[PDB]
Amino acid sequence: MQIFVKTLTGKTITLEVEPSDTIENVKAKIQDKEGIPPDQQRLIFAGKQLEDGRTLSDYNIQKESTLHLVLRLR
Amino acid sequence: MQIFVKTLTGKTITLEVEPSDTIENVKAKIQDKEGIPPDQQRLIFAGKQLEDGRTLSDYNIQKESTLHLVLRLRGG
Amino acid sequence: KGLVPGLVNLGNTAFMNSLLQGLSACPAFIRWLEEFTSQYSHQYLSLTLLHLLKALSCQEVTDDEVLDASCLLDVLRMYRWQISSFEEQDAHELFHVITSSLEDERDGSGSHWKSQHPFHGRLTSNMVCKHCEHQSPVRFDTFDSLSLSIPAATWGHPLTLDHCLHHFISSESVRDVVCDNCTKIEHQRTTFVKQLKLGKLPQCLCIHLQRLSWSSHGTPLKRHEHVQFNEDLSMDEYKYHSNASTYLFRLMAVVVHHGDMHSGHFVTYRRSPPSARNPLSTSNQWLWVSDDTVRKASLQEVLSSSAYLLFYERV
Ligand SMILES: [Zn+2]
Repeated sequence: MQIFVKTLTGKTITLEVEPSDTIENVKAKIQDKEGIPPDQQRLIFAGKQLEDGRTLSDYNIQKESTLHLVLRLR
Repeated sequence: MQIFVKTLTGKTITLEVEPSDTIENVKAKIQDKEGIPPDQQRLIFAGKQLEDGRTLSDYNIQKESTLHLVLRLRGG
Repeated sequence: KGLVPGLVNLGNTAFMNSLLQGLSACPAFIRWLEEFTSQYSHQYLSLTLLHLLKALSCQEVTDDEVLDASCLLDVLRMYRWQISSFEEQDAHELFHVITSSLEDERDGSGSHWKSQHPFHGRLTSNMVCKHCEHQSPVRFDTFDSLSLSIPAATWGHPLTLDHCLHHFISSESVRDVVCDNCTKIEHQRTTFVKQLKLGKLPQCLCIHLQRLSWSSHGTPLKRHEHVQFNEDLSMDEYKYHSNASTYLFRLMAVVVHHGDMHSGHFVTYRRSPPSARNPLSTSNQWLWVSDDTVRKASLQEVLSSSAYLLFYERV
């Protein structure tokens, strides 16, 4: 299925993912397309952060859902 | 006066308003007949989205005008 | 190639980027803009809109060009549309914000006050009292888009755009209407039959499918069902006047919403810019734009999409 990740940097990333995919796994997909460390990534859905331990289906993330990627540069 | 409002069904309803009435006044009267909170309403007339704090006069809404009600489908 | 430039999305502006791709797929709207803009030869929205509308209508000048429409949002949100900073918005609302500024802009022009933009159409409101059979004199009102309530689904049958149009122009009985004729026979209140039909058609038809409805329970409900639209659309059925000119429209762009009733994302299906060899013929290669990302699309993909705003232009 297809999902959108709205980064705040002017790029809306289109990702092909599975409901079984894990966040850590989605953050990895982001890194491959946009070269951002997964430690710096914060994935948000419906206004709440997604834990690296869960799958997309744990948050009812369906096809053509929209995530928001916030960065944590420290 | 009497104006009309085409609702989210396309069913038209009768409203009782005055020229001095504000737009939120009209929205509140639509809520009494339709139950949609005014903050979620959008009233379009003559191709113009009416603005709160304005009156039907400022838009020249004459008797038996047809207002169009739509919701707000946000996407960012 | 035949790709168009993308649009930077900074802080939840897909509602704008999506609408601009759709608007820039309308040659007539750009032609009216270029003619209208000529009277000024930076807060002239027509000018700032034309700059981005023109760039999106031609192919990308550089490799994978990503344009920035921050100028448009900052002009509108100064006074006209003071929106919260990062708040998601309805692309259809922005369309009517862009229209109201063009109309206000046209009203303040000595040379062009008579020139209507190609999205301008007219509706007819017919009424007749049922108790006294006296017909009301036909009203004429302006529309810059047609907001069609999506009707109830039929069992197994798909929902068509023509079903929506027939539901919009359908007749209906309105109760508690004041009748002058009945009043003098006090203020008698009868019930009339009312009907909307299209009096004038625009060169640029913008259809708005109300994918956001209100449930019986009193909660916002988002209609996800596929509405089946055609590449070619005939509007003779929905006109007021019997006088038979053919009214055929051809699809230029489709604005699609992805999400629930509260938030989501907007993308656009649009045609490619015409070829340089024949720049007045509509291209057949369709494009898919998600803000900055621009990719080739099949006509089948376009028509299989959950349409929200359908942009048509008369042929
Ligand atoms: Zn009567």
